[PDB]
Amino acid sequence: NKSEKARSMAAKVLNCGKNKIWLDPSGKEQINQVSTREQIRQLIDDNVIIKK
Amino acid sequence: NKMMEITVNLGKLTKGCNWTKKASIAIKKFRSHLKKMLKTDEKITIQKDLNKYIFSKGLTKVPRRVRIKVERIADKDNAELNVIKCSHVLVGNFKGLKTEII
Amino acid sequence: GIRKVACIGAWHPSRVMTTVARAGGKGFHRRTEINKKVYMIGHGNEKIKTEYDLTKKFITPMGGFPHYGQIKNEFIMLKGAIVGPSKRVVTLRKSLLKNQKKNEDLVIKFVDTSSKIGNGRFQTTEEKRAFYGI
Amino acid sequence: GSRKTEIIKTRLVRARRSNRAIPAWKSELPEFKDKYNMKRRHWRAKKLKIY
RNA sequence: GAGGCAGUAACAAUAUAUGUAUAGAUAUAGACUAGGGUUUUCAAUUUAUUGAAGUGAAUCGGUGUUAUAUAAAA
RNA sequence: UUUAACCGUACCUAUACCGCAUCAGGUGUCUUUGUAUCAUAACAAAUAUUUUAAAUUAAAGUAAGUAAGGGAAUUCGGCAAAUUAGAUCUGUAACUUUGGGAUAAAGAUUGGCUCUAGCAUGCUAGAACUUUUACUAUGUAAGGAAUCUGACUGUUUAUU
RNA sequence: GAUUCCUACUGUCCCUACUUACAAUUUUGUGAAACCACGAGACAAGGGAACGGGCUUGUUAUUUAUCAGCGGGGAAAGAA
RNA sequence: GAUACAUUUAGGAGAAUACUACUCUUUUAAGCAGAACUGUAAGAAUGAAGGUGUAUGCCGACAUUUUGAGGUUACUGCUU
Ligand SMILES: [Mg+2]
Ligand SMILES: [Mg+2]
Ligand SMILES: [Mg+2]
Ligand SMILES: [Mg+2]
Ligand SMILES: [Mg+2]
Ligand SMILES: [Mg+2]
Ligand SMILES: [Mg+2]
Ligand SMILES: [Mg+2]
Ligand SMILES: [Mg+2]
Ligand SMILES: [Mg+2]
Ligand SMILES: [Mg+2]
Ligand SMILES: [Mg+2]
Ligand SMILES: [Mg+2]
Ligand SMILES: [Mg+2]
Ligand SMILES: [Mg+2]
Ligand SMILES: [Mg+2]
Ligand SMILES: [Mg+2]
Ligand SMILES: [Mg+2]
Ligand SMILES: [Mg+2]
Ligand SMILES: [Mg+2]
Ligand SMILES: [Mg+2]
Ligand SMILES: [Mg+2]
Ligand SMILES: [Mg+2]
Ligand SMILES: [Mg+2]
Repeated sequence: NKSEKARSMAAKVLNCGKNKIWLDPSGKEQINQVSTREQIRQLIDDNVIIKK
Repeated sequence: NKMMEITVNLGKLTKGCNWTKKASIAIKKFRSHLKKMLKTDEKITIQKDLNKYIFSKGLTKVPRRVRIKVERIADKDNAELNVIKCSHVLVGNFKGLKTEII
Repeated sequence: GIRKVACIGAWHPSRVMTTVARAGGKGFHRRTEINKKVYMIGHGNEKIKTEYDLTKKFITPMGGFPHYGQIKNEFIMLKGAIVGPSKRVVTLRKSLLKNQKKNEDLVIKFVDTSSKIGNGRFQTTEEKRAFYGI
Repeated sequence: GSRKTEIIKTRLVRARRSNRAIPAWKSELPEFKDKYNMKRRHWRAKKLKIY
């Protein structure tokens, strides 16, 4: 359950707040293996991590 | 196995409680009300769209009446035990509606 | 605080006397009062007619008594206030005193039957529908 | 406070090094089987007085 | 070193049958200096313990001049 | 152009400072969106945090409201609370160190909609129609007549 | 700044009544201090260091071992 | 103290309640009706001191009719 690492890193990439990020519970498996900035930018394009 | 439909007004149940917590009290009084009717003492569970409708005005105010449907389902812990689930039913005008058995 | 008594006792005697006022429970006591006059004796199902009215009516007001309902039995009607709330046992007995003073007769003109819930303006149900005209 | 002189940084580096527990390779020896450090400090409790 | 008073005074206590979400609730927020000194980041075990990694300057501060015989990080 | 040396560059602005503490106290400078016909006050954005006992029923407390008739009779003393208040137009006394007193005191007007009339073109006068009548959610002077003392603006026993 | 009188105004008063929130009354968790010669039930009079809880003659309480209030007394506690 | 009887519970309601205790008990709650409180709902049509200009067309505070209407049950009684 590495949810807190995803919320904080994705806030830096888009220059946005933490409360606007919406994770997707369907793609639960892919988020537990993130470690780089590069893997996040593919997750935004697949609309697993979207902005409110 | 038969289903029910009841109309329950929360303005009668929550008359004269402290208004700082009127929505949150209206859930606990709602649970003890159906234990009065149904004699069975297993449990009473609430669907999420029913819970969201009660908190629609805020903590201080509670809407007047609501229309519900009640059924008995199986438990998520033991297969042979049971539990009771409640769900919301949309209706505009409450005049003339009686409790029916599906 | 304000709603209290200031001094309880003096120095000597160095105890608190039983005559002072002290806070405690109230109500549900037993009382007994005398000299209540009897005005009317009858039955609830019957209609009571006087001389000074033209209409005849029952004893139960419109919408019933509050928290009671209707009267379907024999009853008594007496003057004044009576101990206790509604729907509780009340014991009636004869008087101990003798040499009661003679008075004159009792002439009852009419008995009221309006609704006791709100401000009621009508006596019977026929006066209500003749007013609005259905 | 991100503006230090030369002496303040050299003293602060040495004070970080001395706050450590006993290493694990020494604790297996018979001399230091149950012995533990007593001169540790906490950064919120006690202050270092360096200025 | 250990009693009575005493588990007494005094403080803390949001909703959901399936949830990395749907709602409720309180508080304006962000940068330089003085002070603090590894609290930073990550991994493993449960505002803790141990172990690694992390601070890059010709043009951003000091090092220069003086305040009528030791003075400026505005 | 193997020319431009030496030192600091992580992080916290208050649950990462000082008050023996995860203390309702204290601490230099700057920046910060929208409605708001003088402003103020207030609300919303932005951003950051947060999980599960009971209740139409005590007494006496700490706060906030309302009151028939009388109106300071309570009390050392009108202590506490209440009344007045914005803006436009009339009107303004005794006294005087001739500057003031004075915003003295005392009256009248105030919404919404449809137009007319000026020129400076967004400000000001007037008219007709209509209603359970208009600064009042927030903010906003009680007034008058005398006596003792200090000329005035200013300062003082950090903690009676 | 200190003092007296008129007008308006009002629960200051005659004489108090009603409603709401937070603490209190009921439950779970963390969990102290002042004070303590002995206190094992309480009074009337007496003498006594001339105002007794205990001494001397008299009159008297008692719910299976409680709970919530109150400020008469312990010449109540603080400070040679 | 006398005369009868016993080794006598669980869940709800209030005329009873700080927690205990008390008075009663097998029917819970919707919808109608009786009886009341507020004072005329939304929508629709017809008007309106006027104003624009041609489209018998747009913009108008408010008024009348549908309407003693609409809404609610800290009082009694019916029905499934
Ligand atoms: Mg109440
Ligand atoms: Mg420094
Ligand atoms: Mg508390
Ligand atoms: Mg660490
Ligand atoms: Mg840096
Ligand atoms: Mg930095
Ligand atoms: Mg600061
Ligand atoms: Mg500190
Ligand atoms: Mg603080
Ligand atoms: Mg209460
Ligand atoms: Mg009055
Ligand atoms: Mg009056
Ligand atoms: Mg007087
Ligand atoms: Mg007097
Ligand atoms: Mg005053
Ligand atoms: Mg006008
Ligand atoms: Mg002076
Ligand atoms: Mg002083
Ligand atoms: Mg409370
Ligand atoms: Mg004695
Ligand atoms: Mg004597
Ligand atoms: Mg006690
Ligand atoms: Mg001495
Ligand atoms: Mg009793």
